[PDB]
Amino acid sequence: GSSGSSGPARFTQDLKTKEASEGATATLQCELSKVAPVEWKKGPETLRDGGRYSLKQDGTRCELQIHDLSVADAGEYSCMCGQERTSATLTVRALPARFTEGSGPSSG
Repeated sequence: GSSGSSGPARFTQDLKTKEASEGATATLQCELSKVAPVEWKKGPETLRDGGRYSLKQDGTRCELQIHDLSVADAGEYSCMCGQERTSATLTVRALPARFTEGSGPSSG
């Protein structure tokens, strides 16, 4: 086919996310047509590596991380790469209101 020809990188594998609990750390994975600089986004605003966000680029793949997860973080993370773009709704489980008491083992 056609390979030897300059051009922008386009997503190949729809970006996906995982479901973690509050305080935990999420991990999103996404593939690309080729090694190209992308930019993660959490809405009408732009994000960046450093602070409370970790974005690693493994060749044609990008692994995003969100330390200290939260119920307010659960939204829609979009990633812009060249001309194409994708998004994935992150799942954040809210902590349990109360801590189950449990039960005691019966006796003979």
